[PDB]
Amino acid sequence: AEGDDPAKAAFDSLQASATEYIGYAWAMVVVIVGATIGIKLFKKFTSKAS
Repeated sequence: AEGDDPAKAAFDSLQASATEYIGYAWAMVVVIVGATIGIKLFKKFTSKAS
């Protein structure tokens, strides 16, 4: 029950990492995930869960 596609979630994914305009993860994906997963795994617990 969603006017914006039944799976807007994949829309952002399948479109993100695709090929044409590759949504916009082809690069920015590793850029931010670098910062998110960066300060994340790092300040998450001194490593993974310590």
